[PDB]
Amino acid sequence: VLRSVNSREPSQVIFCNRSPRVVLPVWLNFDGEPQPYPTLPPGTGRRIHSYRGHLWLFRDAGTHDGLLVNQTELFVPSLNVDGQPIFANITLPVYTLKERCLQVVRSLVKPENYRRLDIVRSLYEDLEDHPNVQKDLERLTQE
Amino acid sequence: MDVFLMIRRHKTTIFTDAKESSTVFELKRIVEGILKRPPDEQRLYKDDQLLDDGKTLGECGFTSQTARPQAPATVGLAFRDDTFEALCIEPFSSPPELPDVMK
Amino acid sequence: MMYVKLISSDGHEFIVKREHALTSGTIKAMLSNEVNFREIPSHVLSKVCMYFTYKVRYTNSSTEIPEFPIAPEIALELLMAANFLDC
Ligand SMILES: Cc1cc([C@H](C(=O)N2C[C@H](O)C[C@H]2C(=O)NOc2ccc(-c3scnc3C)cc2)C(C)C)on1
Repeated sequence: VLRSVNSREPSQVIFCNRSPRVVLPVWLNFDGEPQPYPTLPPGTGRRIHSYRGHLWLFRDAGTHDGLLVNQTELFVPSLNVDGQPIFANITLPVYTLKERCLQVVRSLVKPENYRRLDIVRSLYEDLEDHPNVQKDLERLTQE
Repeated sequence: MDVFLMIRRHKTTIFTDAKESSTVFELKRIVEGILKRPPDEQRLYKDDQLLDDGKTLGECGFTSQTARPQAPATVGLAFRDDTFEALCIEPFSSPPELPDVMK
Repeated sequence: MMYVKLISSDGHEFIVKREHALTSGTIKAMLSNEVNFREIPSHVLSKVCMYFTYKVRYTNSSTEIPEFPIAPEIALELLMAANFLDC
């Protein structure tokens, strides 16, 4: 389901990192493969050349922790109306406490040592389940 | 702007929000509904400095950028029935030492 | 504004709006107006009540959303709380 239309009609888009995370913007290419692009430092914005009907998602460049773009999971550059570039506002999502806790423990603990903590084997698994873009793309294909 | 607060007397901690331009007296009204002591029986401290009722919370340095939902600013409460008690805010628990593998 | 009392393992009485504590299903469950937590200490349950405020404020917000801060020393026990509370 998830791949960029090769519409061949360009669209001037502003990636606006409105998050404390270093952002990795990810174009879904014509085969539906996630192709990474140059990372945005936090609170910075760049005006980029993309195409209508193309598909974009954004992740933490260091942990692939999932971010939002204009409130939602996926971004599709529309037509620039009045020569006014379209805005991709990349914010942090309201992570669950469990997911935010996981992020923070992962960020401190080397993956090897996850097994070397005093927590239920249920939570080791939750720790090892690093956010994956591919697994998420797979997850999102279904109804 | 909105401001988010822990109003704290001894063990009791109270999470509440208000606007920067709301007053310290409106904050004493909040405690009245909850703890059933009138505003004249209360004394509000910012770090043990007594606060004037007439003053707005933005005047007292409780801004949106200090009193955040994720990191609310503490407000100390003292009750009266002859004189006002010493501010005694009982501290939260001590986090144990980091396991070797988080250091 | 209906409030609720969340007593921790060390007797700390946390008072939070009712509509902020039905963020946690586990609490939503226990209620559906004091609630004791024999296993959750106050240096944790403090931080949980901050999340509650954090979630009610920033969920469905067009505004920039800031990090939820978690200090290394609380991380392992706060995760175990998060999971028990379904939030
Ligand atoms: C015709 C046609 C052309 C294309 C692709 C293409 O040029 N694309 C795909 C997206 O629309 C962005 C744009 C791009 O890659 N433009 O160049 C950019 C270079 C850097 C950035 C970024 S993202 C963050 N930092 C920068 C500077 C953005 C665009 C080719 C890769 C095949 O698809 N149909």
